[PDB]
Amino acid sequence: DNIQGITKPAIRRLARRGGVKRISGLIYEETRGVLKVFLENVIRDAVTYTEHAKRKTVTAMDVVYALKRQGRTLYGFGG
Amino acid sequence: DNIQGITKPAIRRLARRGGVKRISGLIYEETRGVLKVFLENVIRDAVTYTEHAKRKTVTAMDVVYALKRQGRTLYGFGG
Amino acid sequence: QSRSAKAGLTFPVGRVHRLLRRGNYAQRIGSGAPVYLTAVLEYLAAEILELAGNAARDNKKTRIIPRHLQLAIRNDDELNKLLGNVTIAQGGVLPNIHQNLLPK
Amino acid sequence: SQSRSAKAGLTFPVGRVHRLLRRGNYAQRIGSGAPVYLTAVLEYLAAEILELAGNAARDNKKTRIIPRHLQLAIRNDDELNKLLGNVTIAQGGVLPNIHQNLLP
Amino acid sequence: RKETYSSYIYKVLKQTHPDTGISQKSMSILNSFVNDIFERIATEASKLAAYNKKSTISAREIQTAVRLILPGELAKHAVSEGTRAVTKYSSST
Amino acid sequence: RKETYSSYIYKVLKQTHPDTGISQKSMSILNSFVNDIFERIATEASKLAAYNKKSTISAREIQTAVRLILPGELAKHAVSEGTRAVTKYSSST
Amino acid sequence: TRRHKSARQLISDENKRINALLTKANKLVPKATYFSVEAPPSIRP
Amino acid sequence: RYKPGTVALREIRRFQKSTELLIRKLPFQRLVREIAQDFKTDLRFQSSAIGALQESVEAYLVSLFEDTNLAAIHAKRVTIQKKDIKLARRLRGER
DNA sequence: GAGAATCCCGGTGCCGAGGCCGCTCAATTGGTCGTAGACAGCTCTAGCACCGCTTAAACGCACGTACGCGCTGTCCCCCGCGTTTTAACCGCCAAGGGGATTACTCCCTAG
DNA sequence: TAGGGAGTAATCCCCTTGGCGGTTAAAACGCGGGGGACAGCGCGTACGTGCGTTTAAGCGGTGCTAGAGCTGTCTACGACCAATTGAGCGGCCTCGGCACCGGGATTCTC
Repeated sequence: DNIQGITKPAIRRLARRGGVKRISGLIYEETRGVLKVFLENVIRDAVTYTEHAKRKTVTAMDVVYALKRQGRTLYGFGG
Repeated sequence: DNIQGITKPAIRRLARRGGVKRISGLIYEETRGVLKVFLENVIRDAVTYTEHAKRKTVTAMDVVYALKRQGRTLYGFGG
Repeated sequence: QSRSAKAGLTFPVGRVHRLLRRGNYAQRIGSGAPVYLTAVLEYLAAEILELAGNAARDNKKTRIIPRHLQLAIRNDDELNKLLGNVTIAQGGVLPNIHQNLLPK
Repeated sequence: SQSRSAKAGLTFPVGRVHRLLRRGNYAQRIGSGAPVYLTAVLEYLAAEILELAGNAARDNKKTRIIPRHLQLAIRNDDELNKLLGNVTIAQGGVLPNIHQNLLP
Repeated sequence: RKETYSSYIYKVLKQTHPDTGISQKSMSILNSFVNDIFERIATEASKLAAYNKKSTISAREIQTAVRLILPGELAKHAVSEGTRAVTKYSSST
Repeated sequence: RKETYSSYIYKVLKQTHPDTGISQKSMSILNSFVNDIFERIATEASKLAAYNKKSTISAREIQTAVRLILPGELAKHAVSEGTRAVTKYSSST
Repeated sequence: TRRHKSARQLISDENKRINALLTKANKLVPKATYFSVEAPPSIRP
Repeated sequence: RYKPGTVALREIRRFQKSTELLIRKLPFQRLVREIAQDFKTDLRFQSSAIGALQESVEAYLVSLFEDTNLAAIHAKRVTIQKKDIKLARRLRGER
């Protein structure tokens, strides 16, 4: 129930926002896996960024500059 | 006759370095178009670089920055 | 009288000049660079503003919403591959349906 | 008297990278541990690449270092390929790979 | 203490579309956009001047930057606009 | 006085593979690779210095940038060797 | 009204006062200060 | 004699086994000049710049042949087609 | 032709959008000067043209078979919907953690 | 050497964390079923394979000279310090456009 916070209607909605029509009944686990690796990359970079700043909470500024390092830059939450 | 000045068995040689067994007959001219737009996008930047260099000769530095900037950096010729 | 009014613009050429001075990009910076940069930024801001406006008029709203300028930057090709690697806030995706997904 | 490279036990220069950091306008103030840290990192990276290149050159049973051996060492290693997954190589070639079904 | 570009895009919005209104999230996304464009142009000019064997920044490095990083039609439009602005500024001597 | 790293990587190749030679194209590969790593690490350290209102680059910023650039086993070995070199240099008494 | 004067700089101004007095006396011998009371390092490994 | 498919494996091994250039130099130099004179006329070019262009298009084309062959196996086929090339170009990102 | 299910239209509650004001710290004006840049002058590396010659390769063409592509039956596995379970959302007061800012000595680094 | 950015302690107070509990829309389970995956099949056509003819790819020879590169001199541009004033940021306040909401027109669907 740890990874099970995200669920079948959530990734059904996400696949529907991908414009797909028919999904498979066990595409569940590899989507959960790529979910996990994307978050652990992003918050590993955010944790290093906030570690060097002596800031032991993770701020929004750190994660948007983590994405801008990663080449997936976000607009609206600072920059 | 310079757009197909590079030839079709040379395209086969580059393809069979690339590990494809059978190739179509209709892929030569589209690979020529891909090649043409690739060198267009390269020497546009290279000719802007040599235009700002107050030079008429395109050197190795201008072309090597031109592919450095597009995320295709190349070693050895940058000396 | 400010230098922006001397050159006939509404953007702070002294502020952009100090922002490029204390950024250690160079040790000596000429004076044509801030007026040129503030002119380019004025033109680009005016351009994205008018695409936001004409994306706002057809969507029966007199307020600009990030969705409307999302369609403005997804509908014009030049701004599309000018800003292809960026992602924007709660604007979603422009609608498109591929034809074999369309039945009958 | 004597150089700082032997003081820190390195073969790469320290004053050279201190100079290259100085007028490279990264910042207007540079600490003393910065060139020795950069020097040690460059030491380790060059030593690792030279180790793998020498192993590939010996693996070819040929007494010089040819860029085919550099390509073999770069792509055979896992995280060296991850670090260098962007850079194209000069006169290196392509690692031999055939997909499984093409074998009859 | 916080720094932004509010009133200038406000008066540009009023002089261009005088019956439109801006949300604060919109205020933020074009502030992010203008800071990104500033950072891109300035780092291009810095790399160009540093690796062009020169010590200063002038109009030539930045006109190469606006000719080079962004697509050509609005690039030459911005080049024409900025040359008009710099001739206006040099005329008022 | 065109400046290059040829002698230094000649010796650190010579302390482990004595009967081996380098080609000139390969010589250029190692030179360009060293310069590229230097440029990447230094611009990340400068970006991280400009992160924290800090006008000085020290060893801590470069350690954080090394931990950001490299993959993990290379990162831990690089910070181990660099820390040993820094402690060698600092205790010069 | 006094400054805070935390414990790290009390040692600093104390030994700077001691050094000033000793340099005045050189141009004498301490008996019992805060730094002579401190235990020496051990001689066994 | 050989069955059709064994000598193809032999030459694909020979082409992956070597490191020589596979594009004729003079048509490439002519192509570079004719594709550069529209931007700027009466230009001069460096030989190692032509070599850099050579190795760049060689690396780009062989990587393009990897992922278009991956598109070929993905559609349960052997021969590549034009839609495989368009799929590889779209999934790479560019247009 | 039934049956939802979006789109339209009128009414209403509401909260950020825009306008206004106090005032600070930053833009501008002004003069000094070391010096980077313009700019003419000059050496000579190297890029362009090209005459002709061997031939590998490019081009062309015939033969045929693995293979692209249309057809098809069949297992089945997701789709759609109803019910039930569950936790997400929301109001919201509260303790205090921990940056933000401030003050200030000093080692640290430019010159 | 010497100026100053950084180290460091204090201290204000913003925001984040916990947690009642109540709701209710959203998730979970299940079950009929039908449009699609997928294995098999077969026409044929497009491209592998091999051989003869053709072309200008590669060499290399060298002359001409364009301009890349370097040097000295002049100078005009930009850092640098100082005085100073209003542009522009923090904060406060009225209100209107869009969020919400409900009745009913209306238009895909089977």
